[PDB]
Amino acid sequence: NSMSLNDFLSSVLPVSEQFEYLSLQSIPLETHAVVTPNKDDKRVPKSTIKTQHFFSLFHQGKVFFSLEVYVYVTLWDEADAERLIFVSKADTNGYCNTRVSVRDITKIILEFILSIDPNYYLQKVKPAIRSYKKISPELISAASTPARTLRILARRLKQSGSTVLKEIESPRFQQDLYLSFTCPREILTKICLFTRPASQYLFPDSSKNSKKHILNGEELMKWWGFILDRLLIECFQNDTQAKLRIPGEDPARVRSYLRGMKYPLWQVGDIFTSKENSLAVYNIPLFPDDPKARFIHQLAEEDRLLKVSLSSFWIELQERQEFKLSVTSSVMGISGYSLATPSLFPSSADVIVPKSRKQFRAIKKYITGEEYDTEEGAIEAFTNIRDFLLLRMATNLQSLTGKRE
Amino acid sequence: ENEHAKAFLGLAKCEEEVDAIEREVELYRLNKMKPVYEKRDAYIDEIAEFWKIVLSQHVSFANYIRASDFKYIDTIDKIKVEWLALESEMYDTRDFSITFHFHGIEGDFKEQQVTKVFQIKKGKDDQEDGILTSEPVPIEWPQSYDSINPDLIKDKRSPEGKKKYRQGMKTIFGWFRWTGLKPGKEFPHGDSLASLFSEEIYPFCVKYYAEAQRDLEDEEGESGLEVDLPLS
Amino acid sequence: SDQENENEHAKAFLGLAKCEEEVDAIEREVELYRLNKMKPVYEKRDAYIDEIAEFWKIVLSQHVSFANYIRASDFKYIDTIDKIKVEWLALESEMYDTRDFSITFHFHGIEGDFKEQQVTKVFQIKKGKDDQEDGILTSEPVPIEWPQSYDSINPDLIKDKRSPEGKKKYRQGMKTIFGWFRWTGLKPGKEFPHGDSLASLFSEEIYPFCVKYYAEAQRDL
Repeated sequence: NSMSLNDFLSSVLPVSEQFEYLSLQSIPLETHAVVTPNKDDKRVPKSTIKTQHFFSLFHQGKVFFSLEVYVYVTLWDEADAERLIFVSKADTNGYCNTRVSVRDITKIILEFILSIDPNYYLQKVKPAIRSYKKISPELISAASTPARTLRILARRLKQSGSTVLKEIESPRFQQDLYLSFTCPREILTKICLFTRPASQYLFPDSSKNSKKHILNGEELMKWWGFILDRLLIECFQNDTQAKLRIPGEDPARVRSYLRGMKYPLWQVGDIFTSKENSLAVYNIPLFPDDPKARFIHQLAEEDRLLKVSLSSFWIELQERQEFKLSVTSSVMGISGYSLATPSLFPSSADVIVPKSRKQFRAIKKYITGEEYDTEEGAIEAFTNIRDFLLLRMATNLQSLTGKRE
Repeated sequence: ENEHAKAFLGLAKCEEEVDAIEREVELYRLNKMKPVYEKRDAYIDEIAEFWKIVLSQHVSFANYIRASDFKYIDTIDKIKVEWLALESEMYDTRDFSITFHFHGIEGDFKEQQVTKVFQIKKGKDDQEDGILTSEPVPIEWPQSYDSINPDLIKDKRSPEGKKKYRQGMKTIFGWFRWTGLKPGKEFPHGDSLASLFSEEIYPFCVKYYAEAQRDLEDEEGESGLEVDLPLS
Repeated sequence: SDQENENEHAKAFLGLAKCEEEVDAIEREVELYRLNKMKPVYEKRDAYIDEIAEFWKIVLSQHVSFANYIRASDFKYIDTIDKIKVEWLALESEMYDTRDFSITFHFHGIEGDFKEQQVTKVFQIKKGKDDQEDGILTSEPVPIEWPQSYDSINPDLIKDKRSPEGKKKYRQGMKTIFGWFRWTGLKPGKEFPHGDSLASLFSEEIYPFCVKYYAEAQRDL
C-alpha cells in the first residue's frame, strides 16, 4: 500500500532519479457554500470547509511542474456529507532535464488527495468569523487598530512582563476559537475540471520556452480526459458518474470521444443536473478563477439569476467573450464513491501547512510570480522556495528517488 | 462653437490648477509629518527587531528580493527617510534619501550604515511624468555572496559568469547600485522598490509592526493593509 | 533589570500609539487643506461645464462601472442629467468626516412623462458600537419625482409588495436609480444594491475627474 505522498510519487518517477517536491496546504477554513443555497430548500449545509493544496516538483534545482487543487467538504445537518475536489491548474515549463510522465505525476497526486480521510480537514477549522466573547482578556485581532494594539502590548508588559497570552492556544481556548466536525470516512466524492487552453497558467512566460510543449484545447481535454478515466477505473466504484461537456460542439462527436474511454459509463453532460430541475444559480458551483463563476456573477449583475435555467445556462455561457471558438473548452465531472475507504491523514512529511494565508501566499508566489522565459527563472524559483523555507520555517522540500522501471 | 472653445480651454486650465494644488498639498503633508516622524522614530529605536518584523510583514517587498537576502534584511535596525523637497523647491515631492543601518552577522556580514538617494529626472518632454533615478552607493556584500558579487566575479562576460552576475543583480545588495539609467542591466524594478520604502514601508512601519502582533497567527494579514446576494 | 527593560518597551509602545493618533489628525488637516483649495477651482470648473451640452450625459455613458449599478431603462432618464454638484460637509464643521458630502443633480424635464427637477442627497459616515471599526456611508431618503413609466413599479405605487408580482416588480423599482435616492445604508438587502459604492463612485471618481472622462469620450468619438 502507498501510505505517504512520497510513496505515491516515487512509484511513478523514473527509477534511480532524484526529485524534490513542495506540497503546500492551507489551513482549513469555514466558508460559504460551493453552490448557492436555495432558501426554499429542504436542507442546508451546516458547514463548508475549504482547503487548498499546491504542488510543485523540482528536478535538479529547477522547478518544472505545478498543480493547484481545492478540496471542499460539505456538511449537512441531516443529509450526509460530500467532498468535492476542484482541479484548478496544472502546468509545466519545459525545463526538466530528465524524462517523466507529467500525466501519471498528476494522476498520482490526485489519488493521494483521494486517499485522504475527509475528517482530517475537520479536526481544527479556522472560523469564517471568530467570536472573542468567550474570551477576556482583550485580544489583539484582525480588527484591532494599530494604536489599540500598541496599547494592549504595553498593558500586558506591565502586568506580566510579556506581550503574550500563554493560554492562547490552550485547549479551552481552542475549543472556543476553532471549529471541529466529524463525518463518515466513506463519503460521496466529486471532482470538477474545466479545461480552457492558454499558453501559461502557473509559469508566466514559459510559453517563450521552446522546450515547452503547449497543447491546444483538444489536446488538453484529451490529456485531462485520460487522467480522469484512470482515476475512475483505479479509485472509484463501478456505477459512478462521469460527465463531459464540450461547449459548442455537436454531441455525436462528444459522445463518440467518450465511447473510446476505458471506463464504460462516461456520459455527455454535467454532474449538476437535478431531479428538481432548479435554476442555474442553485446548481452551479462557484470556484476560484472559474469560467462558471465569472458568468454566474454577470447573471447577478443583471438580475438574471432567477431568469436562467440549466439548459439555458450552458448555452448562454458559450456565448460570452472568454469563449471564442473555435477553441476547445470542456467541463468534466465525476460523482461517486471510492473503491478503497479514505483513511489517510497527512503528515509533515506529507505536507507543509503555513501558519497563515499570508505565509501560504508568500511561498506560492515564489513559484507563480517568477518569469520562465529563460531557465534562470526555473532555477530562481527553486532557490527562493528552498532558502525561504529553511529560513523562515526550518523546513526542507521533500526528497525522493523514482522507483518505476 | 467659440463659447465652447472658451469653456474647453477653461477646463484644461482647471486640470492644470488641480495639479498645482496636489503638489501644494503634498508639500503641506510632508512639512507636518516631519516632526511626527522624528518623535516616532525615537520610540522605534527602543524596540528591537522592529524593522525585521516590518519587512517580514510587508507583502510585496519580498517580491523584489531573493529569499536568502532576508538573512541580512533581518539585521536592519534603523531606517530613516528624508524628503528632499523640504530642503529645496528644485526637488520633486517624490524625491528622498534613505539611510539603512545594518548590525551585521559574525563572520559573514559587516555592520554598516548606507545611504541612497532617489530623484526624479526627465528626458525631453514637458508632458512626461518623470522617473526615479539614483547613484550607486557602496555597500559591503556578505561573504556568503562572494560567488555572485559583481566586484569579485572574474569571468563577467563569460557565459557562466554572466549568470552569476545576474544572480547578484537580483539581491538587495544589487539594488544599492541601481541607478535607473541603464535599463535591463540593473536590479529589476529598482524604482518600484524605492517607492515602496518612501510610500509604504517607512510611512506605515507601525501598522505593519502591529500586524505582526495578532494573538492568533492565522490572522496576520487578515486586516488588509465570493458569493451572491440573490433576491433584492 | 528585567523590569526596567520590558518597561522601556511599554513606554515606546505608548509613544507610538500617540504618534499613530497624531498622524490621523494630520491626515484630516491635509485633506481639509486640499478640500479648501479645490473648492474655488471646482466652482470655476462647473461654471464652464454648463456651456457644454450633455457633458454629464456623455460622461455617465463613458464611465466604465457606473452602468453596472443601474437599469438600462434608467439611462434615458440619466441622459437628462445636465448638472451635478458635490459639496464636502467637513468644510462646514469638524463634526463631519472628510468623506461626508452632499450631492445635487438637476434633471432636464422630459415630456410628457418625466419632470425636470433638482435633487440633493446627503451621505455621511457612521460607526456602530465598536470603537475599532471603519465606518460606512449612510444617507437619508430624499424625495424624487418618478417618471410615469416606472409608475407600475414605483414603490409607492405598488399595491402589495408581497404578492409574487409585487415581490418581483417592487424589487425591480428598488434596483433603479430612483430606488437609490431612498437608499440609506441601514436596511441591508432591503434597499438599492451597493448604494454606498455608487455614492463613493460619485464623490471619488465621476465628479472629481468628469473632465478626463469627457475627454476620453471625445477621443473615443
